[PDB]
Amino acid sequence: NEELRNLLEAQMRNAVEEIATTLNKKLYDGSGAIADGGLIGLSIAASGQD
Amino acid sequence: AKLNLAVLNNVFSELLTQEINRSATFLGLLSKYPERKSNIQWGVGMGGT
Amino acid sequence: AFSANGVYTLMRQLAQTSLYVDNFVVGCIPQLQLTTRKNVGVIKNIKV
Amino acid sequence: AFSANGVYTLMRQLAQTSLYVDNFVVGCIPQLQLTTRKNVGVIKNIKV
Amino acid sequence: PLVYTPAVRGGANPASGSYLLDPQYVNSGVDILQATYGYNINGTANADQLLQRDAILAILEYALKDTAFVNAIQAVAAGSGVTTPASFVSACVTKLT
Amino acid sequence: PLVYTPAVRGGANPASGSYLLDPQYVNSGVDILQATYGYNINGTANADQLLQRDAILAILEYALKDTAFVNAIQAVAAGSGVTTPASFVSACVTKLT
Amino acid sequence: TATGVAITGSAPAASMDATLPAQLPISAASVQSTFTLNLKEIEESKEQVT
Repeated sequence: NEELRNLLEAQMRNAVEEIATTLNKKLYDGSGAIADGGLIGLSIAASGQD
Repeated sequence: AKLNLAVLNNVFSELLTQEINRSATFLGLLSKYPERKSNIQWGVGMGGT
Repeated sequence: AFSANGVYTLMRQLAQTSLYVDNFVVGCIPQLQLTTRKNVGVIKNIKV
Repeated sequence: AFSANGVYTLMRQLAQTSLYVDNFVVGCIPQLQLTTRKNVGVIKNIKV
Repeated sequence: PLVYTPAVRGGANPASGSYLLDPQYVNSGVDILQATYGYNINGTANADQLLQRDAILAILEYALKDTAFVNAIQAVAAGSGVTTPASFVSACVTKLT
Repeated sequence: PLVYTPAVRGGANPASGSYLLDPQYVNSGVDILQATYGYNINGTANADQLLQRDAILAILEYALKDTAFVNAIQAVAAGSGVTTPASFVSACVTKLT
Repeated sequence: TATGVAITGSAPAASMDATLPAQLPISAASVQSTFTLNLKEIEESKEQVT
């Protein structure tokens, strides 16, 4: 295969797309902790907890 | 977890080595002839006089 | 029977009974012939 | 093998033994192949 | 304790993980095997699986080539309750315990 | 008596004799084999070596994939005096008989 | 093989030739060396050593 041929360039675009899909998953489950990436998210932005 | 640990393929190369000995020396110098008959007959002469 | 190093060999691909088989054959018919065992000298068992 | 509707089949008239007989055959060699069962849905066991 | 090293000579532990098995002649005669062995694909170590992988390669580099082991696993398959070989592999575990 | 078929579905007895095994995931986790199995290359199989071939393909398909056989072969390797694994297989042949 | 049968014989048994693999692995090990020299030694060795 052509994508699996160049092993750095394949994993380069494969990690950016994992950053992108773990980030909106935290836009609904954000809690501000370091393990949650620092995002705040809609779990407490769409409810009243200060 | 390697991303091409199961897609890499095993390909040989044009390096066939002739190992068996199948020679023919003594057949190679007997001066072959095409005899299309049933049996070869010639004459052997002994003594007697 | 064609030409094979002065030895006449005959092919004749055989018959066929199933859909997927070919089942060839090849062979010749020889004879060695020595006249006049007068020029002939042999030596027997050597330590080898 | 010819290409009857894209499926390759082989003729192979067999060898004959008696005088008035022909004894033909015909056959092919298939395989189906589904990649990536992601677009696939089943509704097993309807009342019928 | 067992101190198995990978029996494939030049290349015991590879960089890729495709530890290519050497071809071996299995019936003591007539067949050939030609395996590979890809390393870690659903995890890394577990510190137990390094001992179970230490025995999978031992039963595959050496045991199937052996002529006395295969006549033993031939004898288990001729038992009075060995059909549909999920019962073959369960009637040899109880031999090994 | 064992009744057995080659486990890959549409490829039981191949024309060329190169019976390609389907890959199994062996260590219950993390590995893969992708073996093949060449048929008769040093003669034929003379009505007894079919029975050995009947059991090698069962120990290679339905046994290395299992999680209670790889744990049964683990505990033999952690035994007493089972070093230099030409004796691991000879300490396993005494259990199977 | 090549055996001898009669002229009105019956076509002797089958036999083909054979090949074998070699598989010759390379990819585990390497031969390496280090030497770890200092950055001040490369100045007091130009006016020290004859």
